[PDB]
Amino acid sequence: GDRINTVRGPITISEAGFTLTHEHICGSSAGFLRAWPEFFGSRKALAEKAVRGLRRARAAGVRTIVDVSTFDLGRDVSLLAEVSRAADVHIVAATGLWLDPPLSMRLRSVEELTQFFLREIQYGIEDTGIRAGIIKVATTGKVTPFQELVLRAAARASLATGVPVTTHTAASQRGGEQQAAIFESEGLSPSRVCIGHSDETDDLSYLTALAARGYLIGLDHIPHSAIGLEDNASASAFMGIRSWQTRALLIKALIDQGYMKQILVSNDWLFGISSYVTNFMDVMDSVNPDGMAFIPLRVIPFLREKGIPQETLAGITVTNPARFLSPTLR
Amino acid sequence: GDRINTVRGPITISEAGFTLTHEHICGSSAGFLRAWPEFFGSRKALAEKAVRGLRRARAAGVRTIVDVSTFDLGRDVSLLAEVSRAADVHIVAATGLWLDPPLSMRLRSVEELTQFFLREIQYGIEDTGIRAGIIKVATTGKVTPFQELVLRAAARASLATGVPVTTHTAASQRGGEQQAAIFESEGLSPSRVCIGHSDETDDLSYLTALAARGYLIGLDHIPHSAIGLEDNASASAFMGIRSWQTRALLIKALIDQGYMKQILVSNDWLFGISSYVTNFMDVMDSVNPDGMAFIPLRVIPFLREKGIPQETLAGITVTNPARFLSPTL
Ligand SMILES: C[As](C)(=O)[O-]
Ligand SMILES: C[As](C)(=O)[O-]
Ligand SMILES: [Zn+2]
Ligand SMILES: [Zn+2]
Ligand SMILES: [Zn+2]
Ligand SMILES: [Zn+2]
Repeated sequence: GDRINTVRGPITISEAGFTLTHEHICGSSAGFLRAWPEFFGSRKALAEKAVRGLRRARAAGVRTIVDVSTFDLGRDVSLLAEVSRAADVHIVAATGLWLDPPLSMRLRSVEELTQFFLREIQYGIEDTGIRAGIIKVATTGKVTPFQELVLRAAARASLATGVPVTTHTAASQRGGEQQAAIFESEGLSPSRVCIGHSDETDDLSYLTALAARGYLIGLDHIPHSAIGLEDNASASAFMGIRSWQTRALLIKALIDQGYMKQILVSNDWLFGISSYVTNFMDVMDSVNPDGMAFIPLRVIPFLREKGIPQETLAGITVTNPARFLSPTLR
Repeated sequence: GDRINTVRGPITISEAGFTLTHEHICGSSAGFLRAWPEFFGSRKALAEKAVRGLRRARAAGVRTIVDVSTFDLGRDVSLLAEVSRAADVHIVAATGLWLDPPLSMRLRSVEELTQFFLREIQYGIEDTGIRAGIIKVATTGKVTPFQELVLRAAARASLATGVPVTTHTAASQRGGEQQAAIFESEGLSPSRVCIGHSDETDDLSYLTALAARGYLIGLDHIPHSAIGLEDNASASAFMGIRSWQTRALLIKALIDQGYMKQILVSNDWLFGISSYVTNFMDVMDSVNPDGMAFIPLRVIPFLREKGIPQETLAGITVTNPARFLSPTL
């Protein structure tokens, strides 16, 4: 229709504006923020940092972010709603499952997972009445049996509600190809789907092929370059040796192939992280001081210097997310 | 000290009475009860089932249960408080980690885990002000490197606060021997430690040796048995095919060996479970309609028929848990 669900309620599509389609307020685990807030210093501290971060993104032109933190990424929608009001930035919340599902999720059938996702979309998250506006899923190269169940549950929940699906992929392993095959076996329209972390490869033919089938290509790891850390056993597996300009030029390459309409760009940033090593957040902030403002402050100007016109950069950052997020059954 | 943290606040040891030492209101995962309460019908239905079940247990003489649900078993201490108050049964809450820690736990140092356990003990669980009176940990046969971190954190937390440590084990793999060695390397007295699920084995030499070192022995799976349900694979992989009377006779055994002061007895029951197959709660309730009342309604009289004196049984169900739960530094 004409309305997108956010943590503050429904908004009309024209209100979304410049939208970052793959972000996080906090990368954690289910129940963790509540049970151990001092891991982040304090809940208040984490919130205040996130509010400053969003206001900084807002002053760079960002109007909406999509928080693709799932249940098992320890999504706290109450936190999302708080920081959204204070920063005057729309936040779309996610259902789905990422890569750390607990036992109570891992043992569920595709039918039960479908019910969980649908409840979070149609009824609300926890007892908050806040509804998800996107379904997030994740696979590791060769899709596992449980992951296949997740993707099919996501497909079915999308098909009943018209909300889009967005994925975590290992692009180096061409992971989107198995994701796409599963989605298509369920009769899901590719234009409901973003294949994420896609800038983690130099294989353009892989990307272009997905695009040509109608998938959105999520180029969301541009500031995850991490230059110089090939000794750090934490910042050499996580992140690599590909410059942000190298990644960003994939955006240009896809535009030149005629697939500007299939491109989504983001940062995959956050303001706290507990799912990795202690103080990884300091590592990330040191390497990307712009945080969520990296896309509008660096990547957009870079693309302009490379001769990408304003109307195209507007289509990618405003029109493309809008079309993606608006619930549609085609 | 002679006071124990419960979910309704501190009680004196005298108040605990008949204490079921290894139980669960709900077996789940972190965040799960609050994200998907309809899995249990509703949160309300779950609380009311648990109030009914505890009330029957209270009728049968139980005054206190120990809920050894950790963070990663989806312990919702607000649920525990509600059902405790409504059934007027004491509940002691747990910190620690079970076998399903998430990345945010799995990636933590022993120093960090120590601080988390201390927080739930000294400050409170989440923002509730409810403090754990016990530390629950779990290993699987061979202790994993992360599981070793958890047990050392548990020991350090215990030595700082005096609260006891209860464990989950595979008695088939004599899991308690590995746990004990880790605990003792940290300087922890065995009198601060219960080795649980010890009734899954019939190896008395394993039990008595542990007992002789001063460890508490948790014979807590007594009502678990999938006899007549052998063609249901999920039932006999979770409950086994050993009679409850056989499990119970292990209690007599340790008494006869002179070890009554080391026995703790329980049902390891619960009123909802999401951390196993769907509708498994109905299979459990089918096997044991008595729920947490199985121990005082069936087991305790069974032991008296086999000639065990009343005072010894009272020492096991009252005195031993009191001594165990009392913060002893
Ligand atoms: C929260 As992530 C680093 O798996 O996109
Ligand atoms: C939570 As259990 C059934 O492993 O004691
Ligand atoms: Zn991801
Ligand atoms: Zn992400
Ligand atoms: Zn157990
Ligand atoms: Zn248990």
